[PDB]
Amino acid sequence: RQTFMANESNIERKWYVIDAEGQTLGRLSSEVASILRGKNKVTYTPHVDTGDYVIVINASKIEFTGNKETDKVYYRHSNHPGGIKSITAGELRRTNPERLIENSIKGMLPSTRLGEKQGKKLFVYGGAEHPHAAQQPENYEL
Amino acid sequence: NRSAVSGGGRKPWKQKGTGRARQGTIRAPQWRGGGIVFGPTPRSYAYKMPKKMRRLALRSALSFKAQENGLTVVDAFNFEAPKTKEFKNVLSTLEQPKKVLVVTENEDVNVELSARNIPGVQVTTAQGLNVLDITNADSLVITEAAAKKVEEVL
Amino acid sequence: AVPKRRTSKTRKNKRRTHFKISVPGMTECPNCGREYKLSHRVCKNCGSYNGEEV
Amino acid sequence: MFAIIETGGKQIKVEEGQEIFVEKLDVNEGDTFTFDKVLFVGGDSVKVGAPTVEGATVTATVNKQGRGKKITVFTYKRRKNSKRKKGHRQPYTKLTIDKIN
Amino acid sequence: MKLHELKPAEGSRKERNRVGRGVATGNGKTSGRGHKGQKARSGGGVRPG
Amino acid sequence: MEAKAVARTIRIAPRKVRLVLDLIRGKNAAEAIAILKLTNKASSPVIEKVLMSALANAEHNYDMNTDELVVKEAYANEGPTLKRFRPRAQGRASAINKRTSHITIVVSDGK
Amino acid sequence: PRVKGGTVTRARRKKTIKLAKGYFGSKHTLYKVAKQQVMKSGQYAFRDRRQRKRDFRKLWITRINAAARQHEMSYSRLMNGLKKAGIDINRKMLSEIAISDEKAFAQLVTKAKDAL
RNA sequence: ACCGAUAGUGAACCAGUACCGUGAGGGAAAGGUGAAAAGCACCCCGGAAGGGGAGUGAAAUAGAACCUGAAACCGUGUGCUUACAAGUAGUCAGAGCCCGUUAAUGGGUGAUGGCGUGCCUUUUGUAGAAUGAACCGGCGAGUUACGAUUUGAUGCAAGGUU
RNA sequence: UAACUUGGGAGUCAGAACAUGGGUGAUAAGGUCCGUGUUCGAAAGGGAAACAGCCCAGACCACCAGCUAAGGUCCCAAAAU
RNA sequence: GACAAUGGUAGGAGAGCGUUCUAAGGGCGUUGAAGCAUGAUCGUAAGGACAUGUGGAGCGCUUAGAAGUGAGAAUGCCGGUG
Ligand SMILES: [K+]
Ligand SMILES: [Mg+2]
Ligand SMILES: [Mg+2]
Ligand SMILES: [Mg+2]
Ligand SMILES: [Mg+2]
Ligand SMILES: [Mg+2]
Ligand SMILES: [Mg+2]
Ligand SMILES: [Mg+2]
Ligand SMILES: [Mg+2]
Ligand SMILES: [Mg+2]
Ligand SMILES: [Mg+2]
Ligand SMILES: [Mg+2]
Ligand SMILES: [Mg+2]
Ligand SMILES: [Mg+2]
Ligand SMILES: [Mg+2]
Ligand SMILES: [Mg+2]
Ligand SMILES: [Mg+2]
Ligand SMILES: [Mg+2]
Ligand SMILES: [Mg+2]
Ligand SMILES: [Mg+2]
Ligand SMILES: [Mg+2]
Ligand SMILES: [Mg+2]
Ligand SMILES: [Mg+2]
Ligand SMILES: [Mg+2]
Ligand SMILES: [Mg+2]
Ligand SMILES: [Mg+2]
Ligand SMILES: [Mg+2]
Ligand SMILES: [Mg+2]
Ligand SMILES: [Mg+2]
Ligand SMILES: [Zn+2]
Repeated sequence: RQTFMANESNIERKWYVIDAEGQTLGRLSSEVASILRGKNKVTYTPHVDTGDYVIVINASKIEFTGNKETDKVYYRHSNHPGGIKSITAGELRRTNPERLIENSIKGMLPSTRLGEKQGKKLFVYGGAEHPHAAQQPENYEL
Repeated sequence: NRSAVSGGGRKPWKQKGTGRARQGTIRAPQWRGGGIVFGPTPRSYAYKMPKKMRRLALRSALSFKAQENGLTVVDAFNFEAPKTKEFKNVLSTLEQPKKVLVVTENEDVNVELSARNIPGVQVTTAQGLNVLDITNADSLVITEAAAKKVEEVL
Repeated sequence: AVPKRRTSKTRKNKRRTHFKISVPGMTECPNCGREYKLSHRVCKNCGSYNGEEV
Repeated sequence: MFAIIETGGKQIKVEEGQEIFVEKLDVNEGDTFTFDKVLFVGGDSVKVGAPTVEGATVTATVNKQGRGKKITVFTYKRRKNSKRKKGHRQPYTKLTIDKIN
Repeated sequence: MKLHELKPAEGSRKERNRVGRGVATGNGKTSGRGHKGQKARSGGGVRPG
Repeated sequence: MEAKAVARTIRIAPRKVRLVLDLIRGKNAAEAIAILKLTNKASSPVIEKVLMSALANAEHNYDMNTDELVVKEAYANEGPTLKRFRPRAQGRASAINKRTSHITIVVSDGK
Repeated sequence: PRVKGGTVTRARRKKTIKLAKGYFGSKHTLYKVAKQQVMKSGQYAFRDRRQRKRDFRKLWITRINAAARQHEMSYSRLMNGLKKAGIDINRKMLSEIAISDEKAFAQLVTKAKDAL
């Protein structure tokens, strides 16, 4: 009836950049997830990827509250028996923080087809630079 | 029924061991050539009303004809020999409809025959006078004698 | 050793992809050009293989 | 210039020359009906109703007055022998906007 | 009263209750007998007293 | 134009005929003949006789030149069965179905 | 008199299948399976005719909240302000406004901030 | 106000047959060309069956278990779609592509999204790993008589009724 | 705004959890037996992830309308980072 | 018009749709019945019409009556096909 629905050839997927020098990953990843789904647009339409892209930078400098960097643990499993691997959040912050932020945001996104597409719009770098300036991005703050 | 149907008695297969259903006879209703469950049986449907009610039915029917102007009293019938062509000419001269009921004091063989072969026309004699007859009729032709005889019965 | 469920038309047909047979190892016979034959085999018509009747 | 009009228990956004569909109205099939519960007015001249704009209105022309598609109501409760089947054509009234204010 | 205009008096005649002809009747599938008892059987019953 | 020829109550089963028809469908007639005459399946002779019948009665009745022809639709339909019995053990029978086919082959000049 | 059960089974069943038209495999060709999936469709639609309303309401809400956040407000303070001011336009029309023209929505927002 | 070929006789047809059993005994299935046989001269493919044309016929799309000819089932062609995806298989929403109706808020398909554990029975309670059903089609279960009781209807009424 | 009396028709005599007063038990059992009340049975919907019995609340039908209940407002997932 | 009620098993009550036959009446049909198939059709429901293809001879409609009067399940029976 008198409701707008969003469509391909009605969406402008913008690029954003989000620095994370002194910031906690949950209180970052929530905002980022809202951005990625499109919760921050008036043309939000749940069967469409109306959302924007994101580039996370200085992910190696991420902050954890408390003794999480020794007591928070990222358990996972290979489908062989006894296939438990575990990594503390700090050791993963040292080796592969890109993965860390990615998984934190992907647990905060849905687990559907569209949601995985929305996860593919994320880009993470523990450094301070990136390749993706070819598409003239913009800084975002909160 | 299950009992009159030329077979059965043999238990077709055993009660157990097979993966087949329980069965007791090949002529049960669930089967193909099986007997029938209740079905119809021979009967009469004739029932009874009281005498006063049935006489009332006759009076009501005749009153309906006489209110509908389907009552026409003729002096008499006199047919030295039967002739349907002559009787239909009579009915035309009396300006009757197709389907009409005709009444006499007695049999009156000549007129019964002169109207035996016409389809819409039926004949009776005031003691064989029927509700079905005088309602399967758009008109009614009756003699003076038969009219009085009906009058004095009813 | 007994199925619990019937095999749908969909699964039946998805399985009956690779059951087909292929075009044989066919070629022409140059003795007669047409009347295609099997490769590395005699021609039934020409009785030939590398020119020589057989 | 659009407007926002409270009708049929609900609100509708209109344009001059727009064909809408509302509930049934006590009105005939080619006559004129007027909306008086205007709530909003748009365009260059915006003005808000609190609750309504004073005296502003909308005139419109009736086109069809008919019965919608036929949904079938079927309810079902399992292993308790209970079902309903009940049909429904919800009426409507089709209008064709002529003027705002 | 002609044979193509017949009609009884009001409420003389009344239609027979057919039983075991679907659940929408209120007398389908158990036919007013309930579930699983001596009274739920063909010939099922006791003497009156 | 079109020509066809049919073969009804064939003893071979359709699953075993259609394998070959999948090789003929949409090909030059001489090519298709060779496919049938070089394939060692047993339905291929029968398909070949249906085909050559089609080419013959095209050349004869509808007056088309045999060269330009291709096989537009070649389809096989289930016919009857003949129900038979193979005695398996312990008094148990096991059914056998001698299936049948309706080999049809339709020939066109492309117009 | 005898009654062959002719024509009526087949009609009543065909009707069900033509309601089942579009379904997967044997659910559009059989009667039992189609029947029972048709009943499921009925109950599912009965509840979806309700879910639909809740869904679209959440949608309107989400869009309005995004617009207010652009104007540095929340949905809550917005709708409170509109309530106090007294204006009674609904979530649907608000979404449509906020989409079609941002000016009028900003004006509503200023009205609400005045309310507060 | 009986059946109308799963009905009615077990038997509409070469049926108490075929078949089963030592034997007493049990015990089937199986109807329809057309008005008329005028029942496809004749040519082609084929070893034949079978088929294609021609001609009989109103009709062969009636060609011999030859009136009609449903469903399951088997297939051929193609419009939309589908190979990063976790599905009681749908429903509600919904773009895009294709078409154009018992022309009315049109039909098909469905990228994607929310919600969503079959039917029956039996159970305190079943998605149930409790039961039953391979699918399709036909057949298949409160009836009849005789009395009783109550309610409704009508008729006559201290009488009614055979 | 129910009740009672007469008459026609029934079905029900396997109950279940929760909370509570108690027995038995081991101040054990999703135990068992009783009293009281509710829900289910025979009740969908919303919360409790999922879950007859728990909390809110009792579906004639439709609506792309609005206020609320329990429960909730960073993201999944509506709404206070 | 106002006001209210309308979840529901066992179960009780009521109003109905349809099927086969029959009586009466009025009617259709080789310029094409029933039956089958297709459709985007009407009705609050069971269910009813209209068209088109097939088909080739019986069939509805109104009122009333009578029933072999409606099937998704019985390790149901018979046949057909997977
Ligand atoms: K209750
Ligand atoms: Mg006996
Ligand atoms: Mg004995
Ligand atoms: Mg078995
Ligand atoms: Mg019999
Ligand atoms: Mg249900
Ligand atoms: Mg009941
Ligand atoms: Mg049942
Ligand atoms: Mg029972
Ligand atoms: Mg019991
Ligand atoms: Mg009992
Ligand atoms: Mg032996
Ligand atoms: Mg039947
Ligand atoms: Mg027989
Ligand atoms: Mg027959
Ligand atoms: Mg035939
Ligand atoms: Mg893909
Ligand atoms: Mg899962
Ligand atoms: Mg879906
Ligand atoms: Mg099961
Ligand atoms: Mg069956
Ligand atoms: Mg116990
Ligand atoms: Mg119970
Ligand atoms: Mg509120
Ligand atoms: Mg939220
Ligand atoms: Mg209610
Ligand atoms: Mg009720
Ligand atoms: Mg009753
Ligand atoms: Mg019956
Ligand atoms: Zn050669």
